[PDB]
Amino acid sequence: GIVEQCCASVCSLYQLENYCN
Amino acid sequence: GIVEQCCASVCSLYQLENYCN
Amino acid sequence: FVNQHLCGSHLVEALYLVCGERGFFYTPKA
Amino acid sequence: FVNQHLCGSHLVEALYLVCGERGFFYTPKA
Repeated sequence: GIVEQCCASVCSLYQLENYCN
Repeated sequence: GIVEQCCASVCSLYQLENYCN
Repeated sequence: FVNQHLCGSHLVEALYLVCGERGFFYTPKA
Repeated sequence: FVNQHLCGSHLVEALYLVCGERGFFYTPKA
């Protein structure tokens, strides 16, 4: 999930936007 | 929604917790 | 920190602290 | 600000700024 992708690894805009409503 | 209840008006724990997963 | 007007990042920050490992949803349009 | 390790409040803060009026969901267990 987001923690594995953005905290444990380097985040991206592409991935961040997957969590916008 | 949350803005009306917690930003435009005074928030509460009870209400805040309604938005926890 | 909760029993006040909370807007924008302030609101998001309160949700983060209260909800903890649960996480939360921030739906300002809904 | 996005292309780095973002944890906790830092992550929540990035979501807030990117997502804007859409809002977001923060699901750290999922």
